[PDB]
Amino acid sequence: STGNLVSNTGLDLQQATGYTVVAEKLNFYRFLSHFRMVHRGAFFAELKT
Amino acid sequence: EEKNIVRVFRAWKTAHQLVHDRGYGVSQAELDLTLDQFKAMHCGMGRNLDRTTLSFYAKPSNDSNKGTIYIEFAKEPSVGIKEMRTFVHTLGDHNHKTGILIYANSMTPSAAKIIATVTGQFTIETFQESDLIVNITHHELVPKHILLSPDEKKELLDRYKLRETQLPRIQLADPVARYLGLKRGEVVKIVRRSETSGRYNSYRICA
Amino acid sequence: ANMTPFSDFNQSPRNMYQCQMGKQTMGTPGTALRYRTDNKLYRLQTGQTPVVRPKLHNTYGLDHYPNGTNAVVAVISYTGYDMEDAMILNKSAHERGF
Amino acid sequence: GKAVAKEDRTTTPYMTKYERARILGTRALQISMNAPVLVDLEGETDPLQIAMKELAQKKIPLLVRRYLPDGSYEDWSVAELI
Amino acid sequence: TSDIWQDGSGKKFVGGTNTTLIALPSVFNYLTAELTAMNIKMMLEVK
Amino acid sequence: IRPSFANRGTSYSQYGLSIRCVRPDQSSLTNTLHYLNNGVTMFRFHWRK
Amino acid sequence: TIRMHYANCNSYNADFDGDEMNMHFPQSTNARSEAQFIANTDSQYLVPTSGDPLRGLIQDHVVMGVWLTCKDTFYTRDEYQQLLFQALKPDETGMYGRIKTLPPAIQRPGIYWTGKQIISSVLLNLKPSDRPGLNLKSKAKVPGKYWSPDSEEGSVLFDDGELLCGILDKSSFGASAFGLVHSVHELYGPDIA
Amino acid sequence: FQVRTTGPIHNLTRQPVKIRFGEMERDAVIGHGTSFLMQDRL
Amino acid sequence: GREGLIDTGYLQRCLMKHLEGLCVQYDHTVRDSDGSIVQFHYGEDSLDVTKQKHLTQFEFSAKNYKSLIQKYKVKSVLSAVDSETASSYAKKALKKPYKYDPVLDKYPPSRYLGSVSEKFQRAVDEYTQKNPDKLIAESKLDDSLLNESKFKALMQLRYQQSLVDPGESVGVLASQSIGEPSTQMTLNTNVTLGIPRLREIIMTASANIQTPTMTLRLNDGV
Amino acid sequence: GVNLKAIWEFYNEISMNDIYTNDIAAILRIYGVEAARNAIVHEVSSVFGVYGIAVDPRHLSLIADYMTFEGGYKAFNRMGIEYNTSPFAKMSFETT
Amino acid sequence: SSIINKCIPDGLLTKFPYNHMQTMTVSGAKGSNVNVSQISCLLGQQELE
Amino acid sequence: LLRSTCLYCHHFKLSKVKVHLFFCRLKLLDYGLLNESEMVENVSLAKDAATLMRIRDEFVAKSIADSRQLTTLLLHERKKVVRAFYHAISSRKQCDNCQSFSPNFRKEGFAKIFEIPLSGKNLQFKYMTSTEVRNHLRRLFVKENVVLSRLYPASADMFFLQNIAVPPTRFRPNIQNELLTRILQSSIQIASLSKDSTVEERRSRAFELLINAFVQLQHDVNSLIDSNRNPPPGIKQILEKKEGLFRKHMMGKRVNYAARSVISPDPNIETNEIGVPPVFATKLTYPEPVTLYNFNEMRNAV
Ligand SMILES: [Zn+2]
Repeated sequence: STGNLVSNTGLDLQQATGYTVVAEKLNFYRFLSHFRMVHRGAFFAELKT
Repeated sequence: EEKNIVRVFRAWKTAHQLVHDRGYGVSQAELDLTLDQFKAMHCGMGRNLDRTTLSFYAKPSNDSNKGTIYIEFAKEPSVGIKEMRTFVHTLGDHNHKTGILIYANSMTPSAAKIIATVTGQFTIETFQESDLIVNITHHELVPKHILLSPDEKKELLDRYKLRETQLPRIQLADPVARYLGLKRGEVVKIVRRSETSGRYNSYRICA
Repeated sequence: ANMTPFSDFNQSPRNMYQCQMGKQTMGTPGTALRYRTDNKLYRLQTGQTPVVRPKLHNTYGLDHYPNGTNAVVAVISYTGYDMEDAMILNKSAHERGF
Repeated sequence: GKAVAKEDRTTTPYMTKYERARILGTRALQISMNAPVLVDLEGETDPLQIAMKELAQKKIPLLVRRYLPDGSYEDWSVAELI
Repeated sequence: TSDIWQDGSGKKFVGGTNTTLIALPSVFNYLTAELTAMNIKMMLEVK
Repeated sequence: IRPSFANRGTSYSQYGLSIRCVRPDQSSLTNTLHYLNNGVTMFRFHWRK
Repeated sequence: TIRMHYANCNSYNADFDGDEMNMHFPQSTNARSEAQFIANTDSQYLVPTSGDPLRGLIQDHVVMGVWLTCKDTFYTRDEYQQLLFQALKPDETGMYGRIKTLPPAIQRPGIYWTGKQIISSVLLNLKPSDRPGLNLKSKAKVPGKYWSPDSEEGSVLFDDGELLCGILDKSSFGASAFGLVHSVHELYGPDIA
Repeated sequence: FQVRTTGPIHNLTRQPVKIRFGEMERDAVIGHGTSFLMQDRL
Repeated sequence: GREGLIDTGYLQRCLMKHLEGLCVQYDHTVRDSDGSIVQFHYGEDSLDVTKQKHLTQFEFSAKNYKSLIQKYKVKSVLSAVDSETASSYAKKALKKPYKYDPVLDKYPPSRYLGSVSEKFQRAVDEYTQKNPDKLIAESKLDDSLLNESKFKALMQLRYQQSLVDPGESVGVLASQSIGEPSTQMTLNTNVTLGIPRLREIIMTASANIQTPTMTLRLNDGV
Repeated sequence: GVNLKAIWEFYNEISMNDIYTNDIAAILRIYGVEAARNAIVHEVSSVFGVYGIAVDPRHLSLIADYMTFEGGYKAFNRMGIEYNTSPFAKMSFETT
Repeated sequence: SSIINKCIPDGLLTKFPYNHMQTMTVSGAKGSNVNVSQISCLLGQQELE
Repeated sequence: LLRSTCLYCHHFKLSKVKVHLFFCRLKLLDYGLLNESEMVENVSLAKDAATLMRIRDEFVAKSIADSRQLTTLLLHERKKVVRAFYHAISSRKQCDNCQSFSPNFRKEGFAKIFEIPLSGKNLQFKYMTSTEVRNHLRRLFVKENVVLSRLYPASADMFFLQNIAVPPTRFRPNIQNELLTRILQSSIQIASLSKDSTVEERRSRAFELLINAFVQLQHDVNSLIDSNRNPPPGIKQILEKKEGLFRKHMMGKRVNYAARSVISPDPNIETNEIGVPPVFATKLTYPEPVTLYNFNEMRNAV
C-alpha cells in the first residue's frame, strides 16, 4: 500500500521509498507501459547532470 | 636584468604628468622625457646612477591654493620613520604645502600614524611605485575627472536644492581620488563618454 | 513507440511527445467495466481501428482497445481560427457522434 | 516648506504621460457625481469620455501640483500646461 | 461630564479625544495584532 | 572510479572495486574494495545500515 | 471561453494550449481611465528591453499577405469592394461614415485592381483627417532574387500613403522595426496603429 | 474556470478564502507607473 | 533529440529589491525615493526605447515631416518654451575645447528647446551635410518648402518632444528588461556563460570569478 | 587569470586598451570607479551579446550607475539589502 | 553546406512563389531553411553536447 | 550587551574615552555629517582622557553649530559604526574605569544563563533567576545614558517581559490559545512555588524546584514564540514561514472582481477588445453613480 521499505537494513538498495506504483488503468497503453517501465531512482534525479 | 631604470623613468610620466590633472603647471619637456632623455638627465658611472636626484616640484597655474607642491622619490625600501619625518621639514621650510612620496616596498604601518598627525595643514600624499607607474587617466574606460571650486560646488548644490550628502560618493582609497589629490568633501565633475547619446558630466563627492 | 505509423519519419521529439501523450488517451481501458470499482475511468463511445497501422497492432490484439477514430483531415489555411497549433471540428461530424 | 513662485517654474511645461491620465480620471469622477460641465454635450453618455471632449479644448479646471523631491511644488493650471 | 465617559466594565475615564478615521487594509491590522503579541508596536502618526 | 570515496576515507582514493554478491534466495549484499593511497585495500561492507 | 486576438499571443507569450489567465476589472473611474489611457493594449507596442515591437501579425497573415501583395494579382470590382469592406467593417468600430476607394489600376480591356492598390486603399481609409500620407522605403523580408534575378520588388517603396512597389511580409508588418506598421505607430498615433 | 465576485473572508485576516494577484504582478503595475490601478486592485 | 530534451527566477526579487523606487523626479534628476541621485538625464536622458526608435531614422523623418510637424503641434510648443539660448550654447559647446559643458547639464532639456544630446548634434549635423539629397541646400532655391534650419528645428523638436515622462518608476523597468530575457534562454552550443555569469557579476558581484581572462592588443613593433 | 601589476611591465603591447573578463573587484580596486562602471556595462552587454537578444544600454546604464553608487559596487543581496531606509521593504523581502 | 547550397534553391519541384513551404519558411512565418534542408536533403552530423 | 557589562565598574568593560568617541561619532552623523564625524579621530593625546573627551565633545558641538545654519549613505555608515562599536565592546574583559574583572556569564540556547565567580588572582584586583541580571542591565542603562540613548530616554525593560498581551478571539479562532493556556499554567505554578519559597538542604530542594519551574516557564515562552525549540508553529514561524505573511498575504493576495478562465484566440474581434462570454458579463459588475443624462441607460440596465 505504501512502498516504504522499513527494514533494519536497506537490503543493499540506495533509496528506501516510492517502491510501488498503482496500475493506473486510465488507458490500455498507460496500463502496459506501467508494467514494462523501469526506473533508476531519484537518488540521481536529485542530481541534475 | 636592469629593468629598474625603465620602471623609475616611466614613474615620472605618471608623476610629472600628475602636475596638471591637478591644476599645477610644468614645462612640456617634463612630459616629453624620452627613455634616453631620463638617462641623460640622471646618469653617471652606472647603469644604476639614478637615485638621490629624483625629486621635483610644481607651483599652481591658478596662482593660488596656497601653496605649491613638491614631489620626491625615496629609493630606500620601507623608508620607515627615520626617513619619513625627515622629509617633511623640507616641505615645511620650502613652504611646500603638499608633498608626494613614493616607496618600494612595504612602508611600515608603525611609521605611518605618527606622521599622519604631524601632517596637519600639510598633506603627505601618498603613493608608491610599482602600482602607479603609467597614467591611469590614459585609458579608454576612465572619463575626464575635473575638480571644482566651492563657487561651482555652491552653484551645483543651488541648481539642485540638494544637501551635500545627497550626491554620489567616492571613497578615499580610490586610485583616481589620491591621484587627483582629493580632500574629503570636494565635488568632482566627471565627464562620462558613454556613447549611447553624447558625453555628459556626472558629479561625485568624497567623504 | 512501435505502434506508430511510419515512426521512422518525424523528428524524434515528436515521437517522444507521441508516446508520453498517447499514454494519456481517452480510449477504452478495457471491456469488463461493469465490475470496476475505480475512482476515475474514461471511455470513448464510437471507436474504430486506424486505416494506417503497423502489423503488431493487429498481432498484439489491439483490436480490442481502440483509442480514437479516423478523421477526414484537410490541411488548409481557410478559417483563421486555427493558428498557434489550433484546430477546427466540423459541427455535423461532431453532433453525428464524434 | 515653500510654494514655488509661478514666475520661476522649471518643471516640464509638457502634460506628462501620467498627468493626462490622472486629470481625466478625476474629471470623469466630478462629472459623474453631478458636476457642472464646461463643454456642450453631443449626445454623449459616458461620464468619462465627456472629460475627453473637455480636455481636447483645454477648458478644464483642476490645476495640478508638481512636488519637487526637496519639498517645493509647482501649481500648474491645466490651461497652462501644453 | 460631557468629556468624561465610562468603560464596558464601568471604569470612568476622560480624554483621548484626538481621534480620526483612516483607511487601511485589515491585514495590516492583523500584523499589528500579532506584533503587539510581541510587545513590539509601531506608533503611526497622522496629519 | 568515483571522487566521493576519497573525501570520506581520506587515506583512500577514487579508485575502487565492488561486487553485489547475492545468496541463492536472491538476498544480495554489497562489499566495496577501497584502494587506499598508502597501498592496502579496505574491505568495506554494510550491516545494520 | 474568453476570446482575444492573436497579436496579443506574442506579448503574453502564451502558447494557446490551455494556459489560463487572470481577468481583472478596476472599480473606480480613475483606475479604469488610467488603464484605458496609459496601459491600454494599444499603448504597449514597443517592448521595454529594446525598441523592437512584439505585437503584430503571425504565420497566416504574413503568408497570405505575401501572396496577395505579389504584383501578379488582380481583382474585379466585386472582389475589390467585398475585400475592402471585409477589412474595414467600420460600424463595429464606428467613428466613420462612408467608404472611399481608388480608381482601378487598369481599365482596358477590363477594370482590375491589384492587391497593392488594395493596401493603398485601406491605408487611405484610415488616413487621419489632416495628416499627410506616408512616404517610405524599407527592405522586405523575402530577398529579391526569389521573384526574379534583378527582381524589382525587393523592398517596399511607397509615398504619400500609396503602396507603390515591393511586397509586404513579416518585416513590413508584424514584430519588426521600420516596416510599415511601425512607421504607422510613429506617425498617425498609436490608436491608429 | 473559477469566477469570484466576492465570497467568504478569512477567519483571521478577512481575505477571500482559498485569485492570486501580486508579488510579481506588483512589479508589472508599478512598471506601467499606474499607482491608482495598484492601490485599486490590491 | 532526447539530449536536446534533458538540456531544456530568484533574480527578479534581487534586481527588483533595491530597484523599487528609482523614479524620474520632475527636475529630471533621477533618484530613488529616498532623496539621493543616481543619474542626471536618465541613461542619456532622451528616453527608454519606446520613443527613441526613430531618432536614428533621419531619412524617414526628413521624408515627409509634414504629418510630423502637425503631430508635434509646433504652434503651441513654441509659445511657452525657450529655444535660442540652448541652441546658441550648443554651438559653443560643440567647440571641442572644454569650459563649454554639455547643454543638458547647463540647460534642462524639458523647456529649453535647444538642449539635446551631444552625439545627437554630431549625428544630425553630420547627416545634414553628408547626404542632404532630400534637403535642398543655393539657399535661394530653398524657400519653396524646406529649410536646413527647418529640419534642424524639427529634430531639436523631436528630441525635446520625446523626453522621459517625469515620474516613471524605471528601476523595475530595467529589472524586467533583464529578468525576462535572462530566463528567456539558458542552453549552450572556456568561459562560464549564461545565467551563472550574470549571477556572479550582478547578483553576488564577487571577487574571484571562475573564468577571469584579460585581453591586450599588440603593437606594430612586435 | 588577472595580474595587472604584471602587464604594466611589458611594452610590446599597448598598455591602454585591455579588455577584461570582469573580476570587477580588481578592475575597480586599481582602475577607479568609472572604469568599473563602463566595464560592467560592456560586460553584461556582452553577456546578452552571446544571445540573439539586444538590451538597450539605458537599462544597463541604470543598473551600472546604481550598483556602483556608494563608491564601491554592492551586491544585490544581504549587504545591499541591509542599507535601505524603508523598514518595510527590508521587512518584506528576504527575512521578516 | 555544399549539397544544401546545391539542392534547396532549385533542386526541388516547384519554384519559390508557388511552393507553399518555401513561402512559410522564407517569409519568416514558420520554420527555416535548415528545416527544409533536413526534410528534403539530409540530416548531417548529430552534434550531441 | 550583558557580556560587555562590568558589574564592579558599573560600566562597560571599554574605556570611557572610546565610548565617548563613538558617542560623538553617532551624534555628528545624526545631523548628516559623515566626513566630519570621521574627522573626530584627528585628535591625539582619568583627567587627560576627560580633556580629550572635552575636545571631541566641543568639536561636535561646533560642527553641529555650523551644520545647523536621512539617506542610504548615512544609515549605511551608522550601521557599520555600531557593528564596530559592538565588536569592540564584546572584546574587553577587564574594566578600565573600574580596572576590575566582572564575573563573566555563560549562556545557553535552551534559555539558560550564568557562570562561576571570580578568580583569586582577579580577586586581588550555571543558571539562576533572571531578576538579578535584569536589575544588572537596568543599573547599566540608567547609569550609561547618553550613548545608549544615541543607540536606541528609557531603556530598562527592552529585553524582558513582565506581562504579555493577548489578542482578541477575532484573531484566534487553536494552537496559539493552547500555548497561552500552557504558559498561564506555568505562571500560576510559579506564583505558587514562589509563595511556597517565601513562606518556606531546604534551600537546596526549594531552589531546585523553583529554578525548575522558572526554566519550564522560560522554555514555555521560548516554545510559544519560536517553534524551533522544545521538540507547533511559533509566531515568528508563521511570519517568516515564506508561506504566510508579507508574500502570500501582503504583496500577493487574492482579490475580488477578477475571473480566471482558459483562452482561445479570435481574428474577428479586435487587437484591442477581448471577447467575453455573457456569463462573466453577468458575474462581473462595477459601481456607477447616476447623473441625469446617463439616467436612461442605467434605468434600462436596471
Ligand atoms: Zn569595574
